Amino acid sequence: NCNYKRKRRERDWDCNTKKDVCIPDRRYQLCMKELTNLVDITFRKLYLKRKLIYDAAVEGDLLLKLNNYRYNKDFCKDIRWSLGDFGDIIMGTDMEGIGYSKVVENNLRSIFGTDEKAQQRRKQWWNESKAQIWTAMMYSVKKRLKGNFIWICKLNVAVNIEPQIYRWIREWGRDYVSELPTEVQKLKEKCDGKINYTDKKVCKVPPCQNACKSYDQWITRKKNQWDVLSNKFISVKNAEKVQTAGIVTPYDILKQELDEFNEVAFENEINKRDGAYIELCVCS
Amino acid sequence: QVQLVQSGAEVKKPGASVKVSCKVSGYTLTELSMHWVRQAPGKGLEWMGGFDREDGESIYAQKFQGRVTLTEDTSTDSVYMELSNLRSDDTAVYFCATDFGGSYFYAFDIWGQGTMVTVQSVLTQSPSASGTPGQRVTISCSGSSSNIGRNPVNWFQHLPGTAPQLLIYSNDQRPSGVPDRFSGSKSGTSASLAISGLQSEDEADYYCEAWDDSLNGVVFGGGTKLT
Repeated sequence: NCNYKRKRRERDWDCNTKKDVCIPDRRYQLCMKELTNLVDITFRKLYLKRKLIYDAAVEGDLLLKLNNYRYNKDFCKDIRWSLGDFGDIIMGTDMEGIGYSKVVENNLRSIFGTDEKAQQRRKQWWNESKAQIWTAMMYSVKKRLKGNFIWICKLNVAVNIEPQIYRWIREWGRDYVSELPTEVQKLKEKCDGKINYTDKKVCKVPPCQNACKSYDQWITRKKNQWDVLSNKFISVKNAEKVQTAGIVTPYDILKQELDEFNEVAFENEINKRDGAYIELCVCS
Repeated sequence: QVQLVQSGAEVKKPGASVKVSCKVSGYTLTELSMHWVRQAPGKGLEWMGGFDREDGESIYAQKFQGRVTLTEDTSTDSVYMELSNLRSDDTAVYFCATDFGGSYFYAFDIWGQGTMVTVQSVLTQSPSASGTPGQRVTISCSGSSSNIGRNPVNWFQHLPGTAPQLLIYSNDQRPSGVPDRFSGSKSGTSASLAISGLQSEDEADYYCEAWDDSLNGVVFGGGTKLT
């Protein structure tokens, strides 16, 4: 799949492959071409690093294309989310660990080891290499324009280690606030206005009643996705023993990442009791 | 706008030393790698060394490790490369070039104008090619699996008199200014450049470049000239 990237939200979060977690489409598409075809200090330090750079440079390239060559925050976050997954793969915390990823894990184990002391060497190797992998993902974005280049994306913000489930809630919440206005804008067009003099269009108008079943189907996947992701967060936070600086509930992660995040409305939105939804899709 | 300006032509006596400058203009030197390559009048392009900034610890070619020393001066925003024990066959034109965004990549982007100094290869290309306006031509590059097999390939359009320019990188991708008629491909142990619709601006010698895992250095091909 190191060819091109499916359009944003062409495919939603996959909560079925592994039942305990939802996986975003970007994680599947993560380019691991060279990292699989690998079949002695130089075994890891020089060779494995080059292989990971060749993959990171591609990911950083197709992600720039995914974002229509826009050099904005939406692009930097795709870099941040993907660079982390590269790390969880190296550090043995890849939550998916399915299919082609199983080959990469076996490749890394035949390099570092298999015991507890191997994760440390791998976690250490990621720390002393994560910076260089970020410069690789920024390759295409930096080659493209020799001049006029700016460090829009920042390094330490991307190489800050954080449990994988955290960074996926960040990506999810960013997808939710982008999708909600759309599913509402569609609802507004077909349901605004009053039908006769005081009744709502959804009571009788099929066109409006249909846009509601589309939103009803969408918001239900969001509620369910939030349920799984927040439960998987509680399982990890309880098992890690690290304080991760001010995050207790998964709602804190959205407050940090989202601007003007009103979790009161968020709870209302995903539970179909918000204001706009009642005015448009609830008759009585 | 990012320029590289080198020092004037120098003439030395066999056995002496020579120091060439290379100044950046339009971007902080502190981020670039600043490699160097030379080309004798009769021979082709050869890579000497460079400063791998991501790791420090500059690297050099094989039978050059005892003659080249790269220095730097952040105040003057320039790089210096010194050659000692100058032999008669070291007469050539010396270039400084960088990838500008590469960590372990060598798809050079910004080249200097060269410096005239007066005192085979792992990759194998076809000795020469020839074509007529409007046809497809295919220059091929062939090497072992330790240089082209497991690493990306680049292509260069060098017009003698001027400095080479990046034509293709990562075996498939073309820069902005490169025409759409150019295109690259790689498979197994051989890459190939393709010019769909040979026009008049093909008056150049074409080289392929890749990274050799066994040599730990940048290697160039023999060369190929179209007409």
